[PDB]
Amino acid sequence: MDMLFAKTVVLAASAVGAGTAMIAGIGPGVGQGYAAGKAVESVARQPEAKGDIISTMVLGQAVAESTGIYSLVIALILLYANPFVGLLG
Amino acid sequence: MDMLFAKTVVLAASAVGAGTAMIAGIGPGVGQGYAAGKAVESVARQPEAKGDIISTMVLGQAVAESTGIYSLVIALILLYANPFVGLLG
Amino acid sequence: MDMLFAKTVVLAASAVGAGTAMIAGIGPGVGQGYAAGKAVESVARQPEAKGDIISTMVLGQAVAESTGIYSLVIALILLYANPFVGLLG
Amino acid sequence: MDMLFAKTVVLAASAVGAGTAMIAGIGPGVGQGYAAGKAVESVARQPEAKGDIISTMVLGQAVAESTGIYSLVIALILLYANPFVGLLG
Amino acid sequence: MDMLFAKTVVLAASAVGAGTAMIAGIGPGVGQGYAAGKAVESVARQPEAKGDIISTMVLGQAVAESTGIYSLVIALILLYANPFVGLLG
Amino acid sequence: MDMLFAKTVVLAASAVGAGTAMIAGIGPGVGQGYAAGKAVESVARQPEAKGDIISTMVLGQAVAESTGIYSLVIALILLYANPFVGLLG
Amino acid sequence: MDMLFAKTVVLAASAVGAGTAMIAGIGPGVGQGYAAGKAVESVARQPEAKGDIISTMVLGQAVAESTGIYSLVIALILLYANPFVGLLG
Amino acid sequence: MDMLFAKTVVLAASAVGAGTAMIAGIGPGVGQGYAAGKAVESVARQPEAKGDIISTMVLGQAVAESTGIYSLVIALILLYANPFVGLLG
Amino acid sequence: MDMLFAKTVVLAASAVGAGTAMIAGIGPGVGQGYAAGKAVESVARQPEAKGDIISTMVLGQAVAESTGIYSLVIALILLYANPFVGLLG
Amino acid sequence: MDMLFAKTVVLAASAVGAGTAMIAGIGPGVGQGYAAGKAVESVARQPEAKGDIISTMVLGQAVAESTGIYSLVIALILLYANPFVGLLG
Amino acid sequence: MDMLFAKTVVLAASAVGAGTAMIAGIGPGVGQGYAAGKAVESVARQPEAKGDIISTMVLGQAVAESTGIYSLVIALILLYANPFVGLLG
Ligand SMILES: CCCCCCCCCO
Ligand SMILES: CCCCCCCCCO
Ligand SMILES: CCCCCCCCCO
Ligand SMILES: CCCCCCCCCO
Ligand SMILES: CCCCCCCCCO
Ligand SMILES: CCCCCCCCCO
Ligand SMILES: CCCCCCCCCO
Ligand SMILES: CCCCCCCCCO
Ligand SMILES: CCCCCCCCCO
Ligand SMILES: CCCCCCCCCO
Ligand SMILES: CCCCCCCCCO
Ligand code: NA
Ligand code: NA
Ligand code: NA
Ligand code: NA
Ligand code: NA
Ligand code: NA
Ligand code: NA
Ligand code: NA
Ligand code: NA
Ligand code: NA
Ligand code: NA
Repeated sequence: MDMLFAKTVVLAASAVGAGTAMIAGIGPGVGQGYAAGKAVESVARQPEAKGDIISTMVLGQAVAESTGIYSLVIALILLYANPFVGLLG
Repeated sequence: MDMLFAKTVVLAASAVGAGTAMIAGIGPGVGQGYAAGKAVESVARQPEAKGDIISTMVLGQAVAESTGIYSLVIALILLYANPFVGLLG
Repeated sequence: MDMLFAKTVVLAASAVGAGTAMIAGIGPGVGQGYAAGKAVESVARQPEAKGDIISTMVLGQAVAESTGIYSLVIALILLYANPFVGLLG
Repeated sequence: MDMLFAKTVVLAASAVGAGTAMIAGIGPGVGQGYAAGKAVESVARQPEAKGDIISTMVLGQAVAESTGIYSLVIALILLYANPFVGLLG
Repeated sequence: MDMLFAKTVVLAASAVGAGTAMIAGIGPGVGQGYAAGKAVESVARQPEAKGDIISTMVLGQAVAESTGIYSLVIALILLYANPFVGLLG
Repeated sequence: MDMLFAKTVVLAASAVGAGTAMIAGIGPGVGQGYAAGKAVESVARQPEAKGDIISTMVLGQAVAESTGIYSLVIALILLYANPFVGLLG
Repeated sequence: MDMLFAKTVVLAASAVGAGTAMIAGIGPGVGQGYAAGKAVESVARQPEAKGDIISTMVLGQAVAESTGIYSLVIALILLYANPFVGLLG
Repeated sequence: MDMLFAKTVVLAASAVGAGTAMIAGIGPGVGQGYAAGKAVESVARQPEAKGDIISTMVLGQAVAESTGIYSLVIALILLYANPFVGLLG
Repeated sequence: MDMLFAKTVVLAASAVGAGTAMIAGIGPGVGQGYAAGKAVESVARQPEAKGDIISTMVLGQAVAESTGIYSLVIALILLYANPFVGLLG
Repeated sequence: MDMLFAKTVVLAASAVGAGTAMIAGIGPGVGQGYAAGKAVESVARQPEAKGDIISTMVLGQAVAESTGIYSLVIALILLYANPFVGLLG
Repeated sequence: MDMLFAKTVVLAASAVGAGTAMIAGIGPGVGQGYAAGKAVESVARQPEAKGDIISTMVLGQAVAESTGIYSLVIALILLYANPFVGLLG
């Protein structure tokens, strides 16, 4: 095998892998949406607690965001800092 | 392998990868719909809090939108700013 | 590889990619249905709040529609404004 | 590659893509069913609001139907107005 | 490529595409079951509203059935009125 | 290509397609289970309404069964009345 | 193609198809579990209605079992009464 | 094709098929967990009905277990009583 | 085909099959977490029923664990007691 | 086939298999998050039961963690103690 | 097979495997979002228990984070400490 062929299938597999990793984004979208719903329900019934409601929503949502970020990082490594091309040959 | 062949499989893999990434869009759809439902339930029962209900719904939904945007960005990079073609040869 | 072969696998991959992106449509379907259910429950309870109920339902649903639209746009780019065929050769 | 071979894999890919896009139909099925359940619960407890209940159910369901329609349109384009065969050669 | 080979892979891809489209049937199954459950709960508590309960259940369920039908139609087109075989050659 | 080869890949694709279509069976299982749960909860509270509860459960479940039947029909067509083998040659 | 090769790929495809069909088993598992939960909750509050609770649970669960059985039947046909081997040559 | 090659792909497909069938195990896991949760909630509130609660939980869970068992049986047939190897020739 | 080639694809397929079977682990994770949540809610309200709450949680969870174990067993058979290698030639 | 080729496809299949097994991680994430939500709701309402709430949350979550661990173990066996390479030849 | 070819398919398989493992991220996103929702609802109703609410939310979420981390670790091993390349030859 020549080097152009080797890079070609390793990068092609990286494109597939990166796209697949992003499927994780489903999670934070569902979970954070739920938290948003509860915040909406709570500010209506407790206008006074708006400060706590929104800061608590944002903290909890930030935690729920993390695996979305992990997948994004894995995809950006595969696209822009690919660790396989350097191991070839 | 010649350069046309190399670009061909790297770009083909990119098309698949980009479409696969967009599957993440399921998430924000579900979550934001839920938040919308709670907003509807809350403005009915408390017309007096319409301002807070809608601003809270939009803030929380915007957070839930983020992984949908990440996947969109990954797909648009693969289609219009593909980082693999330049690494070839 | 000749140019006809190159276009053939890039476009074939684009057909698969476009179909795959549309899977995101599951999300808005679920979420918006939920918002619709809450709107139904609310207009039964408070017929006078019908204006706010329906305008709030539509606003929240529109937000939940966005990732469905993103996938539609990605699929239409792949079918009718394909960015790969021009990069070939 | 000859033209018959090129059309063959582009169309075969289109058949797979079209079937895959239809997976989105899961969404509206779930969401609209939920809305239906809420309408059933509401007309039982408020026979008087039947008109508003059913018109609100239909409006909200119609919105939830849209990504099902998008996938149907993408599938019908791939089967009956295929945009790839004309780009070949 | 000869015509028998071309028809063979286009039809094989159509078989896969048709089966894949039918995955959408999950949706109406879930949603309509939910509507059924609410109808059961409502006739028990409101025997007097049985007429409205059942007519409303059927209307709402019919709407939720549609994407199941779309997928069935796409599958039957691929099996019995295949649009690709005629484009070959 | 000879005729035995053509039948072989068309039928193999049909086996995969048929199995894939049956995935829809998830739907009715979930939805009808829910309706069953509501029927159980309702006969316990209101033993008198047992007739209406069970007839309403069966009607609603039957509707939810339909996409499971559609998939079964598509799979049985592919196995026992395959429409592709006759189109070959 | 010789007959041994033809049987080999048709049966291999059948093995994959049969395993894939069994994925439907997810559905009845979820739905029937739910019905079981409601039966547990109901016999605790209303020990008297135990007879109706359990007979209603079993009836509704049996209905929810059906698509599980359909997939099982499709898989057993593919394994023990395979309809493709006889169509070959 | 020689007999060793034929057995090789039929068995390889069987390994994939068996693994795929086990995906059904998701279902009973979800459903039975739900039933367990309801049993916990019920014995806390009704220590007196512990006998009925646990016997009802086990009966209902057993029913929900069945499609998990079906998939297990299909996988064990493919691994230890494979019906395809004997049909080869 | 030589024996090394035959073992290679049968074992490779076994690796894929074993990984696929483990997907079932999703189920017990969801269901048992639910039971855990109900146990938490119940010991808070009813500290005196702690004994029954925890023993009931563990029994019900153990049942929900079973399909997780089945998949583990299938995966360990494929890795450490593979039944296909011995059937080859 | 030479030994390098045999190890190559067996290990490549192992990488795919290991990645696939990790999909089970979805389950514990969902379930344990639910248990966490109930613990939060319970300590707010019953600060005095904090000890029991947290110990019960951890016990129940640990049980829900198990299939996540099983998949991790299968993946680490495939990566670091691969049982297939030794069976080759 | 030469060493460049062996490394190429083992690494390509590793890219796919790593992306697939990240699909687990869905789980913690859903579950932690739910816990966040409950924390929002609880601080609104009970501002004085803010300390316990947030510390309990973070503890429970951390537990739910673990399988997200496991998948991340498996993906980073495959990308930056790949255990297969060293086993080759
Ligand atoms: C998932 C990896 C895709 C790589 C395909 C390479 C095909 C090259 C054929 O010569
Ligand atoms: C899924 C990755 C698509 C790569 C297609 C490459 C096919 C080239 C065959 O010559
Ligand atoms: C998965 C993307 C489609 C792959 C197209 C390859 C067809 C060309 C085979 O020579
Ligand atoms: C996923 C679309 C399949 C396209 C495969 C075409 C293969 C042609 C074989 O000559
Ligand atoms: C789903 C598409 C199947 C295509 C099978 C092509 C077989 C090529 C054999 O020459
Ligand atoms: C995925 C659909 C089955 C493809 C059957 C192709 C078998 C032909 C190999 O020569
Ligand atoms: C799902 C497709 C299984 C059929 C594989 C055919 C293998 C033949 C290789 O020559
Ligand atoms: C799904 C299992 C298919 C096994 C394909 C065997 C390929 C052998 C190539 O000569
Ligand atoms: C599903 C397991 C794939 C097995 C691939 C065998 C390919 C051997 C190449 O000579
Ligand atoms: C999914 C299993 C990966 C097997 C890849 C083996 C490729 C060998 C072709 O030269
Ligand atoms: C998913 C693993 C992809 C297989 C990489 C090897 C195929 C390209 C070399 O022919
Ligand atoms: Na997180
Ligand atoms: Na987000
Ligand atoms: Na959106
Ligand atoms: Na919509
Ligand atoms: Na519809
Ligand atoms: Na139906
Ligand atoms: Na059924
Ligand atoms: Na069952
Ligand atoms: Na079980
Ligand atoms: Na467990
Ligand atoms: Na965890």
